[PDB]
Amino acid sequence: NLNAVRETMDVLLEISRILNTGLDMETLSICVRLCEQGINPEALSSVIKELRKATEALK
Amino acid sequence: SITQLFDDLCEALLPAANRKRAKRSLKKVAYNALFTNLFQLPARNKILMLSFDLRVGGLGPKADRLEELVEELEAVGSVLDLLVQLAGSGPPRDYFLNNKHVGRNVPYSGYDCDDLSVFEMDVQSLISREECLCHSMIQETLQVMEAAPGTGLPTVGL
Amino acid sequence: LRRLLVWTYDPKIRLKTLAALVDHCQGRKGGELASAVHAYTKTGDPYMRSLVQHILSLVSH
Amino acid sequence: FEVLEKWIYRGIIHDPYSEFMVEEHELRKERIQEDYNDKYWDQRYTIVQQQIPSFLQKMADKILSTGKYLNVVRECGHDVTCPVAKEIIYTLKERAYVEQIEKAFNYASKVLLDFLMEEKELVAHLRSI
Amino acid sequence: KSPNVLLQNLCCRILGRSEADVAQQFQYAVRVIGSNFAPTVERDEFLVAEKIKKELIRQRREADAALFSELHRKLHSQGVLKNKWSILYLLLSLSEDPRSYATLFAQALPRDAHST
Repeated sequence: NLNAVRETMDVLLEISRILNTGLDMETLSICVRLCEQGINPEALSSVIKELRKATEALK
Repeated sequence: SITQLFDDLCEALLPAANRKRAKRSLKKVAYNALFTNLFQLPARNKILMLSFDLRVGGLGPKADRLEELVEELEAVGSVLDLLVQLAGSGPPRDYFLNNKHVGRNVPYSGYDCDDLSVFEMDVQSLISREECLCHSMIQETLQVMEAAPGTGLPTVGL
Repeated sequence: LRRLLVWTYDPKIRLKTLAALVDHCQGRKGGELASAVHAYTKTGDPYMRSLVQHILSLVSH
Repeated sequence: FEVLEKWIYRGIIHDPYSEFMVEEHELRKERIQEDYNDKYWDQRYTIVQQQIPSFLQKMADKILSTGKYLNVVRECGHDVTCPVAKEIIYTLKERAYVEQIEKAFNYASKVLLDFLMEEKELVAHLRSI
Repeated sequence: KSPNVLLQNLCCRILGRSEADVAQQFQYAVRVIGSNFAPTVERDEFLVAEKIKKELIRQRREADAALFSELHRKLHSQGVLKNKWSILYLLLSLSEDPRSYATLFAQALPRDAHST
């Protein structure tokens, strides 16, 4: 199973590159594994922009 | 597996130059921002509706790639549902632009100077960085060379 | 645009291909001329080969 | 590498310029007979030494013999049926057109060997000798 | 609304099926409609009215071609419509006779003699 999800993740990198996302490899891995568990992804799209903003307020 | 990758995410947002308590405070602000919003149509069609928005503003082959890959990715949808909303949070010649000399293609095209004029912009986009550098090295050093004495660089503030 | 010197460098090669057939096939008449338009789909310039591969398609109707 | 798209998968050359490595002759004429050359390596298809793209030299004799074998079956038959329609325009930093030459060179000897042992068979001629 | 969801409203209107049934058609529709959002030819509504006139002569109804002039008047009377050319060209493209040469006669200018 781990061979399949790795290949699908490698394909998921290129389409998140041309769609101009804020993701790099680490937040792609955490958020794809989070989506695999299954919750509404429309709220995850807001929590990610909040996490980066709330770290940026410290800097 | 999510609980180790959220730890790696908190490792990256920590600047690595102590620094074993700051990670946990970044974890505090991380959970404190995670539960804020939680307090208060197919997958691939969302890609199709934006591939149309791609095609209107030029750049045909990018939409041609975007639609074929999600076709074989549906032959995981929650990831694309995550991606259609993160598509605006990103960053803020060779030998083929107007090559009409070599090739087994027919040379038969009329003039409009709006294929060549965005071939003058393909050069000017290199030049518009390489000209802003010439402006932004003298202003960046004249804003630091001139100040008040004693507050001119913070290393005298030690 | 440099006094339009870019615009004399996509044609002036169109014209160069079609000013060779204006002397080489000048002196032929009838099907003996379609023995010598087939001489420009074998020439090495990939420019001329693909211009004449289209004109000979119309001519062979 | 568009002359090779016909010469190595068949026995014909449609290059009219002679700067190609193979140059065409015919030994099915009236002043040239079957035993007046004895070998069609001698005068039919020969290889120009200095008009070679400087790395096709590794397969050069096989390049000659591949389209050379296939043509003397075509000339007194029709049998080609080539299984290599792969084509190239010389992509450097890839050796795909050593492999294509090898596949065509094996197929050429398959067709010529089948033709030679079925029609005007070398079995019976050597037995009768 | 926004145009991208409006395409989806179209694909639910014409088909009796939802978008969950078939999505090959909506992808092919995205391939067609995208990079065609701007009229690169002249938008004279006068030519498009004179093409409906030729169309109704081709269907042998001169009374319909002469009521068409009153209906073409009514667009001038209100004048609130912005592109009169597009909607009549759309209704003309889906022409149907309730009961040959058409490219040889009048069409809008290509703009190959002008910068597009």
